[PDB]
Amino acid sequence: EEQKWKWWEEERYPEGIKWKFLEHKGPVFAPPYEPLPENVKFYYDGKVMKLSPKAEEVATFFAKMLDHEYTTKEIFRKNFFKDWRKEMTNEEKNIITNLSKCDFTQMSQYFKAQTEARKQMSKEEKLKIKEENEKLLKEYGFCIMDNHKERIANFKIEPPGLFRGRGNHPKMGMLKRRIMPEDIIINCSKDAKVPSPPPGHKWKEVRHDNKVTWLVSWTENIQGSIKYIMLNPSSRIKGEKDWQKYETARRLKKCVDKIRNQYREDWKSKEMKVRQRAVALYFIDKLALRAGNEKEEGETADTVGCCSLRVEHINLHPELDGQEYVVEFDFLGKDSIRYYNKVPVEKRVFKNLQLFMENKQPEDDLFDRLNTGILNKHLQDLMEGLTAKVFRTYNASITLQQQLKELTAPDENIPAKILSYNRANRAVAILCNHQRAPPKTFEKSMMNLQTKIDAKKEQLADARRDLKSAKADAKVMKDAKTKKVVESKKKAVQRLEEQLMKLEVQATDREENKQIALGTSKLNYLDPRITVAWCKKWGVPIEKIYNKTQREKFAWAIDMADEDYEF
DNA sequence: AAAAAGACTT
DNA sequence: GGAAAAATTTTT
DNA sequence: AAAAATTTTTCCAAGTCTTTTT
Ligand SMILES: O=C(O)CCCn1c2c(c3ccccc3c1=O)C(=O)c1ccccc1-2
Repeated sequence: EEQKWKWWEEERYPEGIKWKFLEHKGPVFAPPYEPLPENVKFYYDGKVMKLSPKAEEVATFFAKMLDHEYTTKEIFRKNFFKDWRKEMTNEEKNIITNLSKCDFTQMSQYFKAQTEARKQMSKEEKLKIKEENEKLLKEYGFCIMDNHKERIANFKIEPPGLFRGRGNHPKMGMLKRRIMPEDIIINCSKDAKVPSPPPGHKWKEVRHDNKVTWLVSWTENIQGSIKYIMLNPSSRIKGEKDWQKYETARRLKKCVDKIRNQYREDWKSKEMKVRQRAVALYFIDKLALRAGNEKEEGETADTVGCCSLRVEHINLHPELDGQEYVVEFDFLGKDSIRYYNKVPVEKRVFKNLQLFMENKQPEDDLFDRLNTGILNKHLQDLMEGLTAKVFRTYNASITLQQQLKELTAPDENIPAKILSYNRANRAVAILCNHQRAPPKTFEKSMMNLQTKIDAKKEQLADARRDLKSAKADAKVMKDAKTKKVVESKKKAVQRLEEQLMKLEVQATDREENKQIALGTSKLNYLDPRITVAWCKKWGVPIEKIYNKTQREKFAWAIDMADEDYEF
């Protein structure tokens, strides 16, 4: 039965407390390892051998990745092998001395032949598995938190595999290791039925911590960090925190000018420490850069943010581009994605970066005397709850709002307005540096979308031919009588006019999303109310922008704030 | 403090 | 999330 | 149909800021 809870109209919980009641059926473990059949052989130095279950499982993972470029890299093969030997018996360790003499060319083909027979199942054996995954979602994918049933995001644990990560990770190849129930920590209420552990096992511990959001927790062997199973974005716990993110971003708008004037005068300060902080805060505001946390050497790939930049990442140019005082940025950020931008800065910012790069080696930190802790404690003394991450949400949302007013033409149709919406949502991705939407299939599919626009251009032309025939026959065979034909064929041209201005609009839309990714900005940086306030203003239906799960996530926006909403 | 953990976003 | 995969749905 | 374009699942990490230990 259709209910629909409006958690936004309820009262908030006092400091710390996230809930009072919590019950779940625990996580879902990856199905146990099924050993390779008799005809699938593994060869070492040409000779045949059958590996034990723990060592064969680690071999399968490598065999499945074998098509890739990374399996030829030295760090990958060093790491993989250290973790492979660990999972071997004493007999195998003595025979298998190197990865190079190991032949996986028969295991890499079985998993490619097992994929063919997986995508070519019968209608009864495919609908049997579709009902097996559906009963899991029904029994494990939901939980009860405070009088209401909310959906879980990651209810299943990730199966073991080989670590890869992004970029030139120093730990690529290491075994991700299987998570057993003895590594799992269950969080729930005292008065709630504690989930029964999978037969033959026991949990690590059951705790009742109402100060936290998570239902299940464990530790990953790669980094050593703690992984969690929290609720999907449609919930109160996640949605309330999402609303408070944009509310803190609204309170920044009201103090942004005072903050901009204070750091502009701070470039002229007597302390070198206060200069760096202001120049850092300038790049966080102008270029929308990440704070830049300090990460341990060898634990993750060499990536930087703002406070972590080095003298090798910036190149100063007094001339270049026709413009003066240009700072050429060239570095790798989060997820190892290249940030390259030649941007003109102000008089005092340039002569400051020259003082920061002075008599320093290329691997030294540009912003010494500065880390993320100093910058954030400074911002907290400027406004309550302010952090460098807010400047990203602010510069995103205020840009969406003003670009929605600048790019929307009132006299246009609804499909043409979505093109104007996507142009505004493009400007936010050309700020936060979000890139690439499948450019490999986008070469053939675009040229085959163009041949379907020309196929409807002929129908409009054949309609304009039939209306010109009616305008010429309304004269020789009189009006009123035989003029009703000029009426119905004038509405046929109109039905075909906006049908073409839909197809040609979806073409310009797809061609402009080449090296742009609308996703991360659409779901994490932009205030949904700005969009709902635009949809209710121009009569553009909400489903023609947000899909089911986005509408489900942003239900707090669709109900609250009308057309008169200003960020 | 200030590393290390932990708890969330992205 | 972004990309590859699988699941649908719409073209030929 | 049977292919092909779409849409929807599915695979898998890494930042930020806070809070505890040392
Ligand atoms: O599918 C799920 O139920 C897990 C969602 C978690 N989740 C994950 C990633 C992510 C990336 C960007 C925004 C949100 C998420 C997110 O919300 C990501 O890059 C990743 C790698 C490995 C495991 C999980 C994630």
